[PDB]
Amino acid sequence: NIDGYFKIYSKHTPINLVRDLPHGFSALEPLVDLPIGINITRFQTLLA
Amino acid sequence: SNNLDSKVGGNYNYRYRLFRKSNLKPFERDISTEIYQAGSTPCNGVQGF
Ligand SMILES: *[C@@H]1O[C@H](CO)[C@@H](O[C@@H]2O[C@H](CO)[C@@H](O)[C@H](O)[C@H]2NC(C)=O)[C@H](O)[C@H]1NC(C)=O
Repeated sequence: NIDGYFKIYSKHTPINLVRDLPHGFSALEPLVDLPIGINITRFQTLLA
Repeated sequence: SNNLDSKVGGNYNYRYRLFRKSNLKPFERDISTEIYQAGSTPCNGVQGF
């Protein structure tokens, strides 16, 4: 969130590894921008 | 817009913010109506001295 514009960059995998996060380079492409204008101070992710 | 927005007694629907603890940032919108501390007291209810 930057001067009233929220920004998102993201990526998804080729990897089927043992357990922990691989060290490795794939950058996140930009995907969306939203003029939300709010103070975000905190957050929470949503599960199934 | 006097020709449109004014009323002979005064168009008292038009509101602005008069008191704040700090400034707001570039392009911020503050929707709040909580009672302002100019008094040092932990001020609560619809007023305070
Ligand atoms: C967004 O809301 C937060 C939470 O109230 C604000 O952070 C507080 O700011 C006051 C004044 O500096 C402090 O007394 C609190 O301790 C702060 N809380 C935290 C978590 O740091 C924040 O300033 C607001 N953002 C904007 C742009 O006004």
